Amino acid sequence: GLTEEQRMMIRELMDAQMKTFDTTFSHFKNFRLPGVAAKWSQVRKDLCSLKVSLQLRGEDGSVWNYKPPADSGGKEIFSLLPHMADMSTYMFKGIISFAKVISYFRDLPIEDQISLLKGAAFELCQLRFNTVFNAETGTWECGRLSYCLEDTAGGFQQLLLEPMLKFHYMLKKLQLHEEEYVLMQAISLFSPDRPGVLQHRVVDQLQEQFAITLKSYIECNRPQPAHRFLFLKIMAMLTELRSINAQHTQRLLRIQDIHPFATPLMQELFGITGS
Ligand SMILES: CO[C@H]1/C=C/O[C@@]2(C)Oc3c(C)c(O)c4c(c3C2=O)C(=O)C=C(NC(=O)/C(C)=C\C=C/[C@H](C)[C@H](O)[C@@H](C)[C@@H](O)[C@@H](C)[C@H](OC(C)=O)[C@@H]1C)C4=O
Repeated sequence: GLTEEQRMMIRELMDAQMKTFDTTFSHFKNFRLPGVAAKWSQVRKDLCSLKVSLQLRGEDGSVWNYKPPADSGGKEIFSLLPHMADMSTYMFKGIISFAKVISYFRDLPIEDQISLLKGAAFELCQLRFNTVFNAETGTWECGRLSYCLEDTAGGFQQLLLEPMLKFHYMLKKLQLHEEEYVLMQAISLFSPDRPGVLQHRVVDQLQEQFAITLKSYIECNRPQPAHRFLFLKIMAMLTELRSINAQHTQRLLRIQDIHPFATPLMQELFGITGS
């Protein structure tokens, strides 16, 4: 059974999620849209994991649909960078508000709150994006905005080679509850091994508490044989998400060095100083 203090942890996390996750993206406004050396080969490969079409459903009932251009060894590959930067900044703001609401997070020193956010901002955004991912149609449904994957060789199987895309399909197949999602966000946020963290011992003790609560939650509410080892499956996904976060950070900094795109908030989260 869940202890009274374990139920207390879930309530505060669910409360922080309810207050800071705009599930309909109704406040995502004024975003940019596409127009009406060996570094580039890596940059061409880094961005070629896009292949995503975009749909705006109008409030009046109209629909705008965008189909991306093909790779032509030119500049067209940067067409969605400004829009993805605005979407990321919107989600990053939501992640920062989520952590600030949590009491266990607000009680840490300011220097460590910054270090934990800089290290987990991407991972918490991926976990929130998974809850709006439609694995049947390969589409992230962000309210009036939709991001649909376009067919690109070997159907969905040659697309699952992309680690970020494989993560979303595998995490969605576990059919997690809202409480399990917010506990994964807490475990990833309170990672003591993030660079720059001073209170390692405290953040580690908090992370173990969040993992124990998630473990106990699964034992009490999922007795089916399909959910055997579900806690261990979840922790394996969080380990893979940390690896994807490291791969993604390097691809981000390589593109920024060739073609600037990062908003001021992203520059702050990835260490760019402006000089
Ligand atoms: C911080 O990352 C952001 C900014 C990157 O800047 C740039 C410059 O560097 C990137 C790196 C390193 C990448 O590998 C990729 C992109 C970009 C950038 O444009 C990209 O444009 C599209 C990719 N692929 C896709 O189209 C896929 C597979 C799915 C399409 C739609 C989904 C709805 C999204 O994937 C979201 C689930 C989310 O992942 C995405 C909004 C993400 O924002 C966040 C907060 O995670 C940004 C990519 C991709 O592979």
